[PDB]
Amino acid sequence: AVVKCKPTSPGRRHVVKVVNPELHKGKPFAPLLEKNSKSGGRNNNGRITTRHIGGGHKQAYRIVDFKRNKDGIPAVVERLEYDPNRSANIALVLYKDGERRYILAPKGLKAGDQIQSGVDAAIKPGNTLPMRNIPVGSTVHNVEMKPGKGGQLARSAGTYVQIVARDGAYVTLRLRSGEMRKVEADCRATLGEVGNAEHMLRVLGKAGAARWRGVRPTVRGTAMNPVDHPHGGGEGRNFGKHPVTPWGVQTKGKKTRSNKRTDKFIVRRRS
Amino acid sequence: MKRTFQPSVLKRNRSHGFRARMATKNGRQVLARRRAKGRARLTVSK
RNA sequence: AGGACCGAACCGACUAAUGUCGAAAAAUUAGCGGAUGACUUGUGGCUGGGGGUGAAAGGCCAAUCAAACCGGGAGAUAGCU
RNA sequence: GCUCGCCGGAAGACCAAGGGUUCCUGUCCAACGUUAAUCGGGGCAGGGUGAGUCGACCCCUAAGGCGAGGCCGAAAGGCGUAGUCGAUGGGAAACAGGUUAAUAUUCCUGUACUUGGUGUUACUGCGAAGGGGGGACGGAGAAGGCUAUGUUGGCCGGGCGACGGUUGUCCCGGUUUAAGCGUGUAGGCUGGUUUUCCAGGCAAAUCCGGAAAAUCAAGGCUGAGGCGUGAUGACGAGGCACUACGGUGCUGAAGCAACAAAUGCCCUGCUUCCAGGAAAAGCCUCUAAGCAUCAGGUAACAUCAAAUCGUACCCCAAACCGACACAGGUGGUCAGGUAGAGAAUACCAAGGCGCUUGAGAGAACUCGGGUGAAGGAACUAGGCAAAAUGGUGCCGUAACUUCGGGAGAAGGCACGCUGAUAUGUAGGUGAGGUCCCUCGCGGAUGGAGCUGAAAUCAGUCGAAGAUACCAGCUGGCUGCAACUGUUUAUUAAAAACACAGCACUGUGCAAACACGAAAGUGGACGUAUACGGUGUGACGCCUGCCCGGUGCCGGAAGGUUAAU
RNA sequence: AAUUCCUUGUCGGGUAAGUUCCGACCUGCACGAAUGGCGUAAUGAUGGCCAGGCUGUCUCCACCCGAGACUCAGUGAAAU
RNA sequence: CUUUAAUGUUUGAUGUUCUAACGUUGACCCGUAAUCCGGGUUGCGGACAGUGUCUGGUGGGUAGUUUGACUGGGGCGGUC
RNA sequence: CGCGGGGUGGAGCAGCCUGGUAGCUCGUCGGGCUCAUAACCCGAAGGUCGUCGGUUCAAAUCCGGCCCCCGCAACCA
Repeated sequence: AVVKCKPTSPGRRHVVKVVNPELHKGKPFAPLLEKNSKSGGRNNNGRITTRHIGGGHKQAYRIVDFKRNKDGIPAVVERLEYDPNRSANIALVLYKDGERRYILAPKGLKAGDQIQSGVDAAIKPGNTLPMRNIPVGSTVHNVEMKPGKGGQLARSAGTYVQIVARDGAYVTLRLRSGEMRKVEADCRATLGEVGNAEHMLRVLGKAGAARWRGVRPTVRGTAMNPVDHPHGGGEGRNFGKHPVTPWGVQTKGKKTRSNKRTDKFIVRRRS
Repeated sequence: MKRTFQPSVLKRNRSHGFRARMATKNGRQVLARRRAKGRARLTVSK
C-alpha cells in the first residue's frame, strides 16, 4: 500500500513507499536461486557500452518458470516473494506432485489459491492456456511470441495485454504501448493483470535511492566540452545546436526503427 | 604523499613476468629483442 | 528509521602563517568539513592512445595530457636564431 | 650507574606486504654518518632460521584469464563450450612452562588432537562425472547471559622506615594456571514417531518433497561460560649459594572471595526494515551402469606415514614507497591505572626513547608564544588574524514553516570539600540458612557482605568550585543554490556537476543504442509501471503568442533524378 | 537585478558621513516563462551589509619567554 | 498519319499462393555429464530478410587542409 | 573619425534600383443621410520630393559638400 513517510530528515521528506503486508518476510526458496553476476554496463571488451549502469546493490537471481509446460496439474499458490530483478511480485507455486515453481504474480492472487495450465484449464485469473482457447476481448499477460519460446509480452508491474480479435491461425493483440501486433494462435498466455500495479507511484526521494538501484549519475550534454559531446561548450551556457545523442544521431523526434524481417507482424504503430 | 609505486611481487610477476611474455606474439619479440642486445636482466623475476 | 545531530580513528583539503637553493618536486602548525553513508579501505582483476575514464574540469591515465611513454620513419622541415 | 625529561589507542608489543642478512658475536676506523667516534643497519670473519597441528603448496570455487574442438577474421589474431587455472572466501588437527649471544604455538618436559594406508577380529551389501540436505552468508537496533581485564578485601612474606609522626583503619610486592576430555546450563531453533501412496527431483531412489492417516506429547540439533579434570605439575615474591662480577646453580610461602565489566564471546543469534543480501568442494545420505565364497563400508585395536618451501630481522620505520639515516604516505590485531560520556584529553604502568653537531652571547631583525594601562574596528579590499563563547541538569526560548523543524535559538540559575538524612539512601549484585522436586550448572524465600549515583539541609575556604587539558561566538536583512554529496592530485570547492522529481522523444525484442572489420557480448538472463538519449533540476503557484528560417515527422499526385 | 551603459539614476531607512546594503518608482542601453519565471522552511568551511559581544587589528606600540640571527670549535654547499 | 480491336510474341511492373534456396537468438534428440556449435526430425517465416558489387542522397560522427597582402603595431575602414 | 540607410501634401508609407508621367490610407473642405454628431456614400483641392551646385535634352532618381535622425563600430594591451 502507498504511504508517504514523515519528513523527519532532509531527503526523506519526499519518499513514498509501497509497503505490502502480503509479502513473505523470510528467506526465498533456495532450490530456485542462482548467482547473478553484475556487469557494470561493460561488454566482452570491457568498454562501457551502456552508461549509467553499475554500482547498485548485490541482488541474487531467482529463476522463474515463464514457460509453464506442466499441464493439467492442480497447483496451489504458497507465498508471495520479493524479486529484486522484476518490478512485479513473484508467487511461489507448489504443484500437486510436489514440485515448487515461481511464476509472475497476477493482480487477484493471494496465498492458498489454485491454478492450472494447459488447454484443460478454465478461464480463471492465473491460469495459462493457448491463446486460441481464450475468449477475444479478454486480458492476458506474460504472452509468448512463438510457441514454446517462453513468454515476453506484458511482464512488468501492473501491465496487461488485451486480446482484440482472433482470425483463425493468427491472433490480433493490442499491446501496452498502443501497438497493434499479430501473433500465431498456438502461443500461450497467462490470464489476468500483473499485480503490484501501484509500483509507478513510488517516488524514490533520495539521490542515493537511485544509487542502490544500479542507476549511476547522468551528466547533461550542455555541461560538457565539445570534444566529449556534440552538445556543450559556450562561455556561459549556450546550446544553439540540433539535439542529438552522444554520437550525432538525432533525438527528440527521429525514427530509428529498421528491422523489416518482422515488419509483417505489425498492424498499427503507436501514436 | 602516496608515491606512484606501491610494490607487490604478484602483480609485477603477472603483468611483466616471463610467462606473460611467452603468452602473446608481441611478448615473444620483447624477449627476442633483448636477447639480441645481450641484456642479462632478461625479465623481471627472481 | 534517518544520504539525522555534536564529536575521535579514518578520509577529505576552506582560511591564515611558515616554507619557495624547503624537512617536502604542494608539506607542517594552529583552526576546519563529512564521520551508518552517493562512506572508506586492503587484496586481486577488466577497460588504452584519437583510444580509456570522467557526480564533466577539456580534469586523470606512473611527478609529463587540447591527445602518455619507448623504438623506428628521421640527420622530418625551417624564407627563422 | 645515580638523577632529570618525553611518548604512553604510542615514539609500545606482534603479522601480512615489501625488502633480502639490515638479526647476534668478535674485530677494524680510511670510505659512509652532514660533528669527533674505541659507536653503528659501514668493512672483514664466524654463527643463527629445527613444524603432521602456523602459513603457502594441496581440495574447491568468485571477478576474471587461457581455452581441445567450434565460429569468425587479409595475416597477426578476436570470441567462446566442455575443461583447466585463479584468494582477499570456504575446508582436518596444539596449548602451558622452560631454555639462547640470536630462533622457537617448530627444540626439551608434561598433557592431547587430526587426515589416510596396511594388517587383525566381529559384523554388514557396496558402488559415480548423477539426485537431495548441508555448507550458505544483508544493514541496523535493543537486551540478557559471561569472559579478557581492573579494584578492594582476606591471606602470605618483608618493613616499622636518614627533619615532626606511624605496631596500626599503616606501607610495599605477590595472589599466575591453557589445549583437550566429561558434564550439556543461561539461551536459541523446531512438534517428533510410524504405515500407505505418487504425473515431482534429465534414469532410479529406502534420501528430499507433496498428499492421506495412526500414536504420543515431547524428542532431538546447536550452545559461550561455569564446575571437575588436565595439575600432591609448572610457575611463583623473597632467601640460600658461586662471580669470568654479564649471570648461573639450588630452594621456594600465599595462590581464594566479592564487586564492577568490554567495541571480545553465545551472536555465522532474536526482532525489525528494506535497497532483499556468492559459488563449489569437504561432510552426511539415496541409488544407476555393474560387482557379490569377493571387492568395499561401520566399530575397536596394533603399527607406520604426515612429505617439499617459508620461518632469522625490520613491519605506522635510518631496512617498504619518497635520489638521502628525509617533519610525508603504509592494511590487520592486542590495548591497562586515576580523572573523564569516550579509542578525546591530562598525568602515569608495561615497554621504549632524549629525535647524531655542540658551547657561550642575550643586538637589530625573523619565527612560535605570554601580558598589556585608556579607547574598542577609529585598521583594512574585508573583523584576515587573534580574542572570546565552550560541559551537565534544570528554567526558558521569536519571526517563519513543507508543521519535521526553526532550537543547544537567544537569555539565565546551581556546580568545590566536609558532616548529616544513611557508623553510605534509591538501586544493582547476591552466599549462608529454610523448603520442594520431573535430583541438577534447578526453582521460591532469604537476606549478610560488596558496590554505589543523585536530591536536600547545615557548615567552611578562595578574588575565581564546568577552575587545568579538552570544550559553539550569537542575532538581524539579503543574492545564488534546494538539501547529503562530487570537482580542477600540485594557485580556483563555488552560484559549477550530480540529485530524487517532471517533460519530450525513441525502442514490440534477433528491440532501440554502444563496442567490435566479423562472430559475439553489454542492454537483460529485463521485456513499455521496461530500457536509451536529451533538456530542466526539491516543494508551491504557473509555464503566454509564432511553423516564416533550420531540423524532424507524415503523405506522396506532378516536375526533376544515378547506376542499369 | 550575478542583467541598468548612461550613473555614485531618484525617493525613503540605516550612519555625524553610506559609489557597497535593504525597501520601493519604471527612463528594461540589452529580464522573462523548462538554455524555465516568481517565491521558498531547512541546509551552506559560500557572496554583500549591519548590530551586540570580545579583543594589540589600529591610536602607538612597550616588555618578557623559547628557536635562529652573533662569536668560537668541527663539517661544509648553492644560484651567478 | 490518327484512333484502336482479336491473336501471336516479347520482356517489365504489381497482387495472391506454395516449398525446395535461405533465415530460424521456437520446441525435441544425438554427438556430449557442454545454455557454444554442428548434424538430424518438426513447426514458423519466405524468395522476402540479409551479404557482396555498382549507384544516388544525407553526413563535423571522422580525417587532411585553406582561411591574402599593403598597413606610420595589429584589427576595423580603404586599396590592389 | 569610419560604413550603410533615410528625409516626399498635415501624418504614416510606396515610386529611385534600370532618369521624361508622383500613388495608397487616414486627415481636411463642401454636399447628402439623421431630430444632431459619429459612422456610411459622392466629388474635389492639397507634395519647393532636406538643402546647394554640377553632369544631362530632361534629376525625387547619378555624384559630391553640408544640416537633422536611426543602427552598427569606437577593439587588443
